[PDB]
Amino acid sequence: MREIVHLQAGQCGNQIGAKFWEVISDEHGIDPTGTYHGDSDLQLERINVYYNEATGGKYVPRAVLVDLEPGTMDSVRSGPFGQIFRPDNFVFGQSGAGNNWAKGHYTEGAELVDSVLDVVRKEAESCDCLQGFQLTHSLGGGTGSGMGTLLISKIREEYPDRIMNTFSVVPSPKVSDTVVEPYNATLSVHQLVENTDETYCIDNEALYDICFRTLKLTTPTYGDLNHLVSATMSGVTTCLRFPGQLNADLRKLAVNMVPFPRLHFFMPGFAPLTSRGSQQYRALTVPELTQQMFDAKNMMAACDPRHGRYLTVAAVFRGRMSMKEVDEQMLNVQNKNSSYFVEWIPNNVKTAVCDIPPRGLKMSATFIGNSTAIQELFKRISEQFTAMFRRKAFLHWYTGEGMDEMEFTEAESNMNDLVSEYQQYQ
Amino acid sequence: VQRKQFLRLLQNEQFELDMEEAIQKAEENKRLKELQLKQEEKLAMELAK
Amino acid sequence: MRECISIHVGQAGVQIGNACWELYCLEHGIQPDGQMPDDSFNTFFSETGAGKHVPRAVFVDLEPTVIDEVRTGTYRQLFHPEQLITGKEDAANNYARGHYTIGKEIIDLVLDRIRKLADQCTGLQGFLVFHSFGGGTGSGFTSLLMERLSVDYGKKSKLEFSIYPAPQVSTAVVEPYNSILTTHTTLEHSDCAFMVDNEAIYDICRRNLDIERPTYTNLNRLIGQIVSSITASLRFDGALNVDLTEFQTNLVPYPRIHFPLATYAPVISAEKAYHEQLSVAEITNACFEPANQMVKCDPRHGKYMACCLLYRGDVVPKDVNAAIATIKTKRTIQFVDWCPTGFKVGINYQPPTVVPGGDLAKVQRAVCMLSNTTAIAEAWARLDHKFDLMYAKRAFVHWYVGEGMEEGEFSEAREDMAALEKDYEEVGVDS
Amino acid sequence: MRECISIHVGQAGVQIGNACWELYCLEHGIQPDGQMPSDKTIGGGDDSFNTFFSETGAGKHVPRAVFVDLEPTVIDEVRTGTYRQLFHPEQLITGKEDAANNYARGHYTIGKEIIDLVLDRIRKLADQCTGLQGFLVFHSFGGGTGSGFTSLLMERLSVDYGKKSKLEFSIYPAPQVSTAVVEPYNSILTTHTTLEHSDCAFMVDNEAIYDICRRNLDIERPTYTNLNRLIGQIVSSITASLRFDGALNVDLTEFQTNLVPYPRIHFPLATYAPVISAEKAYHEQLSVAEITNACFEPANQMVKCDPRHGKYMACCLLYRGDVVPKDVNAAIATIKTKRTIQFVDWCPTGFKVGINYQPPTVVPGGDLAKVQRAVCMLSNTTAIAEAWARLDHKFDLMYAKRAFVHWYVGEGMEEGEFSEAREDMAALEKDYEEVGVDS
Amino acid sequence: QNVYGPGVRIGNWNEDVYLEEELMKDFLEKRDKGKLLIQRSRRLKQNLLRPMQLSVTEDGYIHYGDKVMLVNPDDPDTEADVFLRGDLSLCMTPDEIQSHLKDELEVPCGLSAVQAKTPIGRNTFIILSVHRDATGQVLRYGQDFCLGITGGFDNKMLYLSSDHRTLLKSSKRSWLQEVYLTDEVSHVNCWQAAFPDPQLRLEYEGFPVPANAKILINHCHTNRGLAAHRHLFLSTYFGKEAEVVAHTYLDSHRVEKPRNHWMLVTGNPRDASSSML
Ligand SMILES: Nc1nc2c(ncn2[C@@H]2O[C@H](COP(=O)(O)OP(=O)(O)OP(=O)(O)O)[C@@H](O)[C@H]2O)c(=O)[nH]1
Ligand SMILES: Nc1nc2c(ncn2[C@@H]2O[C@H](COP(=O)(O)OP(=O)(O)OP(=O)(O)O)[C@@H](O)[C@H]2O)c(=O)[nH]1
Ligand SMILES: Nc1nc2c(ncn2[C@@H]2O[C@H](COP(=O)(O)OP(=O)(O)O)[C@@H](O)[C@H]2O)c(=O)[nH]1
Ligand SMILES: [Mg+2]
Ligand SMILES: [Mg+2]
Repeated sequence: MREIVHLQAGQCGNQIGAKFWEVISDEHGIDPTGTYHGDSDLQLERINVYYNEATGGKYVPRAVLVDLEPGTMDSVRSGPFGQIFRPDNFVFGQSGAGNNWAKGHYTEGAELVDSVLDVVRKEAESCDCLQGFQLTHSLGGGTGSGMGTLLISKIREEYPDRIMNTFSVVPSPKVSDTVVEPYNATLSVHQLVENTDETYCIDNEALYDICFRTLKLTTPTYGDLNHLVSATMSGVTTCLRFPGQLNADLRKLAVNMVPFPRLHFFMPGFAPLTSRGSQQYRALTVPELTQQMFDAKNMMAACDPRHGRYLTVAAVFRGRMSMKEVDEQMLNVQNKNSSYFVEWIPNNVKTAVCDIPPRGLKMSATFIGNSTAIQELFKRISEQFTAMFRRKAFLHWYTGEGMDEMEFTEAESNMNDLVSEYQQYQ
Repeated sequence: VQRKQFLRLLQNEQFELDMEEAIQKAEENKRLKELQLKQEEKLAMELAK
Repeated sequence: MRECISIHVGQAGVQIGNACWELYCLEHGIQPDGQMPDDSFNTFFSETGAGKHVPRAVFVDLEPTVIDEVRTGTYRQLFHPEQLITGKEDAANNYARGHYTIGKEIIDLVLDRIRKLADQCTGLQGFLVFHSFGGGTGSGFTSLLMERLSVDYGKKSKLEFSIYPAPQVSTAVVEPYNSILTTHTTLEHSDCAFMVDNEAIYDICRRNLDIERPTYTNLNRLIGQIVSSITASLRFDGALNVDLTEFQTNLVPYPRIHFPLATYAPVISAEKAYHEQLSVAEITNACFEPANQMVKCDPRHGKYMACCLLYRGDVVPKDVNAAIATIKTKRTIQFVDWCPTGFKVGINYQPPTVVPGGDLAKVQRAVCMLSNTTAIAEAWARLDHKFDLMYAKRAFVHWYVGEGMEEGEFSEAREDMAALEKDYEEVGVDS
Repeated sequence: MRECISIHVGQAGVQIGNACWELYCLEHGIQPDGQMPSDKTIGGGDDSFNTFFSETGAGKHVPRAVFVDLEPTVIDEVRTGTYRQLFHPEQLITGKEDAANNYARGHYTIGKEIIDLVLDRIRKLADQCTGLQGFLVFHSFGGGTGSGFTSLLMERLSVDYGKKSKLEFSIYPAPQVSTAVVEPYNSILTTHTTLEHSDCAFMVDNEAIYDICRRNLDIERPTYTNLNRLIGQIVSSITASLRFDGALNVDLTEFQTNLVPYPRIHFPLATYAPVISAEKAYHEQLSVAEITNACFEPANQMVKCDPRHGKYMACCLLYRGDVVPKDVNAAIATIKTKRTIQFVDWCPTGFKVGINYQPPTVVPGGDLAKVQRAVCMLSNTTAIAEAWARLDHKFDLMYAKRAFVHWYVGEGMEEGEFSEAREDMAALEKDYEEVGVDS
Repeated sequence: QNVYGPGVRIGNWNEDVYLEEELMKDFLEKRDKGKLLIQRSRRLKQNLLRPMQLSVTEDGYIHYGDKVMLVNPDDPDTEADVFLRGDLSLCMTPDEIQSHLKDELEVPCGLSAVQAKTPIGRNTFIILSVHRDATGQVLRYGQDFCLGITGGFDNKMLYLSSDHRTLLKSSKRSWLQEVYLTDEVSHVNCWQAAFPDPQLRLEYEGFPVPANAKILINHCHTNRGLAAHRHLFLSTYFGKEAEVVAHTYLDSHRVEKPRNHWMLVTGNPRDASSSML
């Protein structure tokens, strides 16, 4: 009944998304071939959300894979679940973006997107009742930030009333992998505030610390962090595909958590995270999950919640739970932390409980957060912008491509409007 | 006409046989899945003990 | 010729109806198939062709998640396939999404069923609409449904059962906005609306039934018994029976004060019932104690205004009379002076029936109290105070004005609950 | 019982007839030895092969077709190929010294010598026909035999058999790429004769199939074997009603009735969809709407003419396989509300629909994929006058300097019909304009 | 739009669920009551193709009451390009459509020739005397005998029969005299065995007939020989069968053709399920 269109752009976006289809195809009992093999009748109840049926009752995912270089396009195709996507949906160029935002938004991004917008026009017009969009990319690149934010704006000019949900990996100080990171992050979020209803900020610093302290993994591979991200994507939208006591779709999550049109940046989380050694010592209860949810070490962004205030918090639970335990636990945590939450909004917390827990586990709780502390992740990018813009360093690759110097002064002013807007209510 | 009527009757018989096979296969699948789950649980119990 | 039409709107209204219609099948002996292996079922069921007993409820929701749970559940063979009406997308806890944009695309199918259902009934007694205040569908969609019903059916009674927002515990965030927006239209097209909440039933299950972990599947059984106690005077025989019209006269003194409280007694577990003694002189004192009111409010600050007690089961009318005069001489139970007679009692012959596998005990006699009082001015004071601290900074407003409903409706609905607030002191001041 | 006699003349007709007659043997399960396999004891009730395959007392099935050429270069490969035992020893007719892309050699000098031998073999094939629907012709405009020998074969066929249907599948010259130099002379002359001696002329060219095999089947380097199969798939969808069963069948007179409004306009356009590779069918859903939406796109046309310049007159939809008549009406109703597709004013109902139950059968190891439903559209369009325009532009630009004329005068053909054949289609171009005038 | 199918809860799925539940309930009710076509065909095939044991002779003379199998031997004929090869056995054939629609066998039932070698319930014939009460008797040349087939049924006995040609009575495909099976007892069930060579036929008349030998089977009232048409094919529920008629075939030397030669086959003493072949 409700449909979600997926789009994968950038090297970081394709690998997370290809790991994201691993989780839900196991949830719905789909083989890499495309044939349903499950046990319960609640899995084929809602398969039209993410999947299309083909000849022979064989299932294909509703995702579009877009890139400019075939280096990571053939890596996903030669993966575990690579033989399930549509071969026509693999849209790619030949020339790489060079980690340059001008190559992905004016020079090579303006040629390919005409073919890119045709396939997402095919999938949207054949849907029954389209609910929204979904896109995975990164803010620090040239491909994932060039056409990552270009596909957002063009769809907004076509479909005005939907919910456009994106998952962006944000830059970090200590895990800097590119010299030109502060330039590409500012140039991308300028359009993300304008034309996106909800944006999830995920930081590589917090993903490594979860893998180090809570999970106790000494050598985390990039296949490990993408499983941490893919848990929170499937948890926030589980009320559209599975029955539960409190159903809340994506638009219901939009009304509760967005008080003002320019404050829609979220921190995500996954509750039952435990190490290999200490699975036996822990006891799985609803108050145990709530203590794990409100831990500072569990969120996916390197922002300290103790240096800010919370606007709106929600938590989507999964499994068979009593409802007094869920309701009284999100009242105790609000009364025991009264100064930390805002005083002009009563009842910051939000409840969501689903009947079906994930595979191999008894309960789950997906965490989402809005806080004033997200400005610290935005001041560090904005301060790194100033130290590189005053000397006009690395500008001749941007300015020599068709870009003026007046877009950089425009975008930096938009951060300081956004940083002050969180500080205004704190 | 005569052999066409013969084909129609044989097709009806094939329809009945197809329905019987379609109702048998689900029972076989359920039995196999239940046996596999029970054996896995018993093995886990023994090794833990 | 005594018929009642039930409408179940929203998730909270429908999910109670999953447990409401479970209880009605046990009362009359009807199987979940719809077959009965004499005519007291005719209030709630219409026997149809082939002897199937068809209910008299319309299940409407803008979302297909919850109705498809019933269309695949154990009660598939009971309801009509055209009385289960769905949409495509929910209201997303937005008043202007269930009333202004999406609520208009299904409202013609909703009223077509009520018109078809009412023609089969010989004498129509009233309406029993179930929803909750906080959600968008339980606010937006019930607002125009009773708006179009009051112009089509004029003088028919409209009995309302709604989930009032609890003071400290709540689910959503925009519920102070949606509670004010619901009640603008209720004061003009509703005749008697009963409030219940979620925090009072939690404390009853903790202390009285001794349940450590209550669930929404447990609260719906308790609400399912109160609605089956109000409508018990029509299905069965009694010493003196109360019709739907005649407890609307003696509970509504003024056109703006029609918000009574629902109270059931005795609500006891299995392990405690066989020890302590259940007399009529004790089960009526359990209705007046401050712990057993099913709305989070203190009755001792306000004063009682109109009380109605509906006894069912093995009850002699003598000890009811001695119990009333026992109440009237107690100084802590304060009545208003302008209403010297305030107690309306009603005796029925049918004891309650326990659902197998349930949490309630098998009890020989029970009383349901419907009390009109001035104590709920405190309940409407705290919710108005939560509205002002959010409308000052214009939070959560652009989701409303983006659908078609202008910002001028917030100030008009605020001044109406402002207007009915002083109507409680205008009737609470002694003459 | 209803039987067709196919005629293949030229080098195009034989090479199409090699791939077309492979499909009939591979659809009815007729082996190259000429016999059905013996593993059919359960099977029965099949006599639909009698349209093309004639039984014998030994159980051998031989085709009802004639293969005509003026050289032994192309038919000797058939006679020493896989299907040497299947065709008749006399139904493969050979000449000498070909025609060398000259119309006069094909019509007056060499094509007069063997016309009596072929006319005996047609009559020897027509007495066995207890019921004959008509003739099907495969030839080429740009050749010497395909344009010269055809021009008098249609004149002798109409005299012997009066009002029998004649339907053509012709290889029109492509607008940009081609092979022969003097192709405007041969293309002008043979279609001046056959305006009044034909009834319906399905056309297809060679460039527009090169475009199809590139962006649909992802074949970078096709040959004529890849092109002949797609032409061989059109013929099966046209004729499938006479062979197999269906909810609505069309005879060779039924879709001749519903595609020619006037006697001088008998030129449809041939299209086919869905065409796709083996891998890409495994994922894409093939709805009844999506196979009829592909036929109306100009990129899927098999003749290099854009239908947006002109207006459709009549159309014929021929369905196969698991087609329900419900989805045919809903997909047609969408097309009726499209503004891009334009119709003339005097044909309010332009669609003729036929359904056959047999799904399309695909050769093993072929480039095209096995599908359950397919549609072939025989659409009449005014925009074929664009195709005549570029060729008559080519004709007088070369006729002005009297180039290559002595190849035609010195063989037996007068120069007087060089001007008359140009003056014939000058008036035919006036006829396509008057038909398209809205009343 | 797009379509998904049975399980998915999208669009108009409720009426499809009702329709498939109704169809499944009807199918289970029919198959539990036993009105299923495949079950009836299974019972009919089990009755027809049952194994049977033949008789075993000692002195080579065919006895009355013995169970034999009628087999036409194979000859390299040059009459037609396509015809049945190998030895054929005379098997009865009920009507196909009436056999599918009704359980009971419909007399009369036609006959045919099938490529079969193992004796089954469809091709075992018992040689009987019209005088009856025959014990320890030898079948002789030129003497009347009758053939009776139980046919895989323990209920009834059926006999070969034929009559003079009529404009309403003819064979199925060859338009000659027909041979069928009836339960009636008359003179049209009697057959005679004669020597193939015309010169020694009257000399060998009145001699005990050898077993597993080529003999001619001649009807009494019409005087036609039992003949097997190899080149004319009959479609049957059990495949393709050669035709059988009553006609006498003569070459240019007035010698009986290999169509009319028939051989009576007994059972192998070492393995009673197998024959002498
Ligand atoms: N007692 C009880 N209350 C419920 C139940 N389900 C929902 N509620 C209450 O309903 C309130 C809000 O309504 P929702 O749950 O959002 O359902 P709704 O009114 O249809 O709103 P939407 O689902 O967004 O359309 C919550 O605060 C709950 O307290 C239930 O099963 N039992
Ligand atoms: N598409 C396609 N075209 C063919 C094929 N065979 C021949 N042609 C066409 O035939 C034209 C050349 O004439 P031919 O058919 O080879 O020779 P002809 O028609 O017999 O004329 P003559 O050689 O003078 O006797 C070429 O332009 C081709 O377009 C074929 O198999 N497929
Ligand atoms: N989680 C995760 N992050 C990645 C992976 N590969 C790259 N990244 C992050 O992506 C950032 C650079 O973005 P980049 O890949 O250059 O963007 P692109 O050029 O548009 O594809 C780095 O800071 C990395 O932390 C991966 O496999 N997993
Ligand atoms: Mg809901
Ligand atoms: Mg040639």
